Amino acid sequence: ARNVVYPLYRLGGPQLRVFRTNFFIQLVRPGVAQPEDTVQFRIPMEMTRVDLRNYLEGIYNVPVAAVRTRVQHGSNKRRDHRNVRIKKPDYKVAYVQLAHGQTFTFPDLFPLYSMLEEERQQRQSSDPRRGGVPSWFGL
Amino acid sequence: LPPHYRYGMSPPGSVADKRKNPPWIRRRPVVVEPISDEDWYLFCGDTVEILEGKDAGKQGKVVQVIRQRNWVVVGGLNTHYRYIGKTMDYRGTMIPSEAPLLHRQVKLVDPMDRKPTEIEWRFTEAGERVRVSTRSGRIIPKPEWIDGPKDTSVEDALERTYVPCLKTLQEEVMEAMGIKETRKYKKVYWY
Amino acid sequence: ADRMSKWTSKRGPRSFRGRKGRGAKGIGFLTSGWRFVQIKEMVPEFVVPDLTGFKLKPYVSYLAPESEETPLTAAQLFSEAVAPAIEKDFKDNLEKYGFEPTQEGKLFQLYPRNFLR
Amino acid sequence: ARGNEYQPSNIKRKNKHGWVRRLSTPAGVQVILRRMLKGRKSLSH
Amino acid sequence: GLEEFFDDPKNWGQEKVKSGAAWTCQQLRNKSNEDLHKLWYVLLKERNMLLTLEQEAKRQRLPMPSPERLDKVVDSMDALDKVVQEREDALRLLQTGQERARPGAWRRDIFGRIIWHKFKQWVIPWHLNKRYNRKRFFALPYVDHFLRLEREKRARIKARKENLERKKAKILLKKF
Amino acid sequence: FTPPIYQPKFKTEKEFLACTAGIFDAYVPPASQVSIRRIKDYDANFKIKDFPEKAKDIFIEAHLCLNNSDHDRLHTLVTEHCFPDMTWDIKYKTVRWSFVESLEPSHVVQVRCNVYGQITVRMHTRQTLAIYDRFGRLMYGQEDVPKDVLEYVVFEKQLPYGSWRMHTKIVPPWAPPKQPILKTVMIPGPQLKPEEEYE
Amino acid sequence: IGIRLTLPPPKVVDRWNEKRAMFGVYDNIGILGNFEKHPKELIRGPIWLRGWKGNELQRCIRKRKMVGSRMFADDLHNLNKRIRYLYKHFNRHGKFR
RNA sequence: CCUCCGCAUAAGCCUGCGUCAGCUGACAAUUAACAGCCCAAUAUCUACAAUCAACCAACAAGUCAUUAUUACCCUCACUGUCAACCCAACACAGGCAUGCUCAUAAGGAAAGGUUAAAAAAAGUAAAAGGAACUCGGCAAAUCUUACCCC
RNA sequence: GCUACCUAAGAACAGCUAAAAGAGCACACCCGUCUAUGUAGCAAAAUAGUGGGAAGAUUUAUAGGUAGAGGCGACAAACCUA
RNA sequence: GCUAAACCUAGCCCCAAACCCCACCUUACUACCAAACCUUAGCCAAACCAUUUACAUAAAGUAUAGGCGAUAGAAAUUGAUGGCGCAAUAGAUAUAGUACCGCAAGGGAAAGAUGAAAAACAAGCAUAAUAUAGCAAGGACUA
Ligand SMILES: Nc1nc2c(ncn2[C@@H]2O[C@H](COP(=O)(O)OP(=O)(O)OP(=O)(O)O)[C@@H](O)[C@H]2O)c(=O)[nH]1
Ligand SMILES: [Mg+2]
Ligand SMILES: [Mg+2]
Ligand SMILES: [Mg+2]
Ligand SMILES: [Mg+2]
Ligand SMILES: [Mg+2]
Ligand SMILES: [Mg+2]
Ligand SMILES: [Mg+2]
Ligand SMILES: [Mg+2]
Ligand SMILES: [Mg+2]
Ligand SMILES: [Mg+2]
Ligand SMILES: [Mg+2]
Ligand SMILES: [Mg+2]
Ligand SMILES: [Mg+2]
Ligand SMILES: [Mg+2]
Ligand SMILES: [Mg+2]
Ligand SMILES: [Mg+2]
Ligand SMILES: [Mg+2]
Ligand SMILES: [Mg+2]
Repeated sequence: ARNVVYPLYRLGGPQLRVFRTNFFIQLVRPGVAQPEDTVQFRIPMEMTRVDLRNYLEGIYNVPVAAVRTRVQHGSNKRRDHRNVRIKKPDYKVAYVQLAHGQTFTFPDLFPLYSMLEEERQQRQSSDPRRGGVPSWFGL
Repeated sequence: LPPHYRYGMSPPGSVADKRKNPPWIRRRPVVVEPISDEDWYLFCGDTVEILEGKDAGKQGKVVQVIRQRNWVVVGGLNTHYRYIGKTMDYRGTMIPSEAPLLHRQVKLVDPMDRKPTEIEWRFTEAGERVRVSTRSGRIIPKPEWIDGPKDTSVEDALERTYVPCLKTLQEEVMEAMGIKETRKYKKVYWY
Repeated sequence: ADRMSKWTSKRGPRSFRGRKGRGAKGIGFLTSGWRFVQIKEMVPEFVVPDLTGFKLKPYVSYLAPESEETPLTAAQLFSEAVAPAIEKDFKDNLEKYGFEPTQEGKLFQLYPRNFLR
Repeated sequence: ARGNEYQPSNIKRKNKHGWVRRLSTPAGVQVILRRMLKGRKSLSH
Repeated sequence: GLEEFFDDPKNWGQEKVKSGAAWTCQQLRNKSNEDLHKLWYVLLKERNMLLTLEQEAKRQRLPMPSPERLDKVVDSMDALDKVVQEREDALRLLQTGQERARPGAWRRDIFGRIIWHKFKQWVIPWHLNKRYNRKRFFALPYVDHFLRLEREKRARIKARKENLERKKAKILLKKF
Repeated sequence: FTPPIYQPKFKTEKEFLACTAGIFDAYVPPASQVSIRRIKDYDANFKIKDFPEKAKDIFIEAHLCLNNSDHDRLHTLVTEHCFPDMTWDIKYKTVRWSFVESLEPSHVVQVRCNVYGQITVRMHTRQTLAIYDRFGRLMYGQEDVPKDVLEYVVFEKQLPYGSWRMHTKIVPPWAPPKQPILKTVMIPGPQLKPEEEYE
Repeated sequence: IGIRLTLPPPKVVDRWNEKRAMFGVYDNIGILGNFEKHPKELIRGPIWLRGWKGNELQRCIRKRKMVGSRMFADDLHNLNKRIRYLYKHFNRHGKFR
């Protein structure tokens, strides 16, 4: 969970449990060639790799073998009309290596006008012989 | 939206609207009389009569209502003509485009008299709020699915499974799922 | 020299970059030799229910009737949960009806709240 | 020979013009108060 | 499985995906805590799938198929969270009379401003907490001048706004 | 010594429907009572025996409007599908179109039919043209000598306040070639690139 | 080029709006009302110059005296500076003596 | 043809020559073992440099250690990881710590094209003479004595 | 964050000669004697050559300290963000 | 005919009335370890400067103070519905305390103009370089 105060744990205390998870993640096509067992996710910044492992293992029942994380810096170079820097949000990227020899590949997602088209068909482009003379007149 | 944004015919978030009103424009604000929400009497679908300009007297149907500028668009009325699809070579095609009309320039029409009428927001015991024509009486009426795989059935959505109890969702779910926790939360200091 | 850009862990020298985090909640502590000891109880445990047989869906059919919003209140909850028992026992020590004098002793204390979400 | 008097180092930057140091003394608190009154986006360096 | 991060294969490439309506707060209020708990994860999985769709659409430079369902899912999750928060608030008020889940106090910071300082969890008492003791929750007399200056700045802003509004109203009356 | 003064940087980092698409059923020049009823039931007042006179009047008045570039009236006199054909190629050039007595009475040919009317009228009239340039120099047709024109004019109507306006002129493949142009023209051959060779 | 190329929008002045029509009424309230009210009491404006006139220095002194305590901090600082400067100007500068 | 360099770390900056389509917008990317981020107390310990540490040599006397009890089963979290880069208003002949490469396996291009006027800068060569120049052997070339003032 | 000085804990000093050197020749490095160029310049003090030191009172990275009727100063009235 | 020119409202000025989720003092915006109160000075005037020098009405610029001089200065007593404002070099610095500049305190900008609907004449030059001689013009002249 994010944007919530974690109940402070003291030795011998109860297990910390989150019932309504606040984290929402994205599965993103890698920008570079990746091993067949690796899945790339975009994650909330406050989520740990342990949290991601538990999240995937519980909500999705995905057997996770390893998790690595890196914070990708968002560009702060673009400037608006007022010359004020526009910050692309920094995000977190997690690489999850599946277990039990399981393999994953990003699926191949994404595999009046009639009058306009018919008038374009009926354009009747002016012939060179007409020499710019309007051809509408029947004479 | 940016302050003093000039509402136009295009919706306030379309490509055309962004093109016409980029963030840096500072055009003079348009003066519009302050018609209260409880005094607005033109609605989408109302049959209206044009009082001024070309096609004055003709009665049409309101197609759009840009309330922020006291505008009503009468379908196929108050029309100029513009070219759509005009490319470098093709001249394009002529299309009739409606222009906005002010509520002062437009008046509602009696449902049966088919004549312009002045209107009042008179309360009625049955129709708590409804329009009433003044010059000839009568109330002008206000004009106006298959479940998918991820859509709940109506009966399921309306099933009242809630049992008012003094248990938090956390402990209720713990009881439901059988999670057993014996450790007692040690006290902490708040400040 | 950049005063406006947000201060993150990517900016300072090695010590600053190591020390500053990204808001991720801690999981354990550090012992001698910089060995990190991870406490299992500090790791949030996702209490995921069994969704098998669940009839609800992320969306609701538009055919559902419209209703008036009535935000739940303490008075409404008391009427719907405690009032029946109170009436039935009065017609014939509030802990019997549900009231607890103190939240201490409960795993889920209502105030100060000691549970996630 | 001159001009490059600024040899950046975040440690010195924060230890010389940081929020903690500005609040460390009453004068720096007034510095921050002046910046807030003026409406500065960056109160401390 | 990871297939739950993507819509049904039949819907891949569809220009439009037919969707229901977002859950309403009143509709959710009739559901049990267990039902809301399960619906939370149902909506979470749907939200993850829709966010994946949005990101892949951006990657492919193609319009997202039916983006409105993402807003519907977000609204449904917000409504469920609001219902749960309402139930928790009612129970907390009944059992303790506290309107706020997190302890806090009205305090005057070092700058003389009145703030609602939210308490934090500590293992040691405050009188022993060194860093907390370093923090200052009082304003010395030199801050009164700046407090007055800020008050006068606020008053000037308010007066300017009110005068502008009245002048605009007069201009409108003249025009009509 | 006096330090140099820098000016502000910004000073130097400034930087700069009521129509149809064509013809529903093309009439091929050398049983429409269903469409006649389909228009009667929606109009409540119409006379096929009298329509040709109104059609001829509208045709002549629209061409006279072309004479003066009265686009305001042309808009109501011709359909939007026809207006660009009426007025596009004639921009920036004066036209002296005139009408002279017809040769045979105009009569309807056939009629067909959210809902749009359609009437085909055959006219064999006599007309005159004199199309000039931007500079007022004749480039098409004698202004005095008239010519015989055979036309198949198709009107369309909107079915609430719409009227009958010229929609399209059907030119049969067997129609005689129009009047020859006055100025000689050239039709360039393929502008070949170096590698290309003429074929 | 410091001249506008179009006539400015016509300025219509209603000489018979209530304010102009009733302007000056009760200016003789004193002499025509048994002197119960002095005409200067009809003056509506700043409290420190109601029925009183003076040069800028006197006006500033009166403003400080009468509403100085209620002035904003920087406005009062500016008024004190203005009073000091006007004193210096009127008491040390000028053609005559 | 040049190689001042170059490759990394540090510091600094913060996406700043990756892809796509029109410098701009979008898309992608830096994955911890390397580094940072440490230590339960209470007392108690510790004279004998380094210098290949061995002769020897010292002086300026020097960078490295535990014990005795009591506590103590959860182990791999978080953050940096890109670049043609930073400080000099600049694609600035300047400044910029360290390890290797001691001239490179790495990195680069002094000439936009033409002509070959004066004047100007840098360089090479010079008949005979060899300081006659000049304030002064400044500069250049050679590899040169002896003496004064401070 | 420059510079004057200092504090903590670091780093650099090829090769040759002499032996233990505030020694000699001479790299890196530091400095800036003289000349020429430049003088709105590559540079708000630089470039090329030449030159002084280059195991020491040396040079230098990091953090900290001394603040203006003050600091610091191998006193040049030097330096303390051109 | 190019550069360009213009515009009217964004707002502002003076008054009156009225009193106005989470994170963050550690290297701020980082979940979680054994102490405040203390005379203002100076410029400036005295033609220097040294004592000294201002910070409702009426009494009254009076009594008084004062290198008795520049100047300072009471009290008793008296009773107390808006714009002959600005209109983009103006009016707030303000489109903004932003951009930008400085290590920091701090300094601190510029500018916009169509329409009911966009879902419709400065300078400088060019047209058109130039003719002996001259503060460039004046008297003139057919020129
Ligand atoms: N002199 C002046 N009169 C003002 C000012 N602002 C408002 N008014 C006057 O206030 C009166 C009442 O204003 P309205 O808007 O009619 O009424 P209202 O809102 O009840 O007025 P307020 O209580 O003053 O806010 C009018 O006569 C205004 O001219 C101002 O700044 N100066
Ligand atoms: Mg990492
Ligand atoms: Mg330095
Ligand atoms: Mg080159
Ligand atoms: Mg050249
Ligand atoms: Mg010779
Ligand atoms: Mg000799
Ligand atoms: Mg001589
Ligand atoms: Mg001589
Ligand atoms: Mg020499
Ligand atoms: Mg050596
Ligand atoms: Mg030596
Ligand atoms: Mg020294
Ligand atoms: Mg001396
Ligand atoms: Mg001297
Ligand atoms: Mg200086
Ligand atoms: Mg004096
Ligand atoms: Mg301005
Ligand atoms: Mg001109």
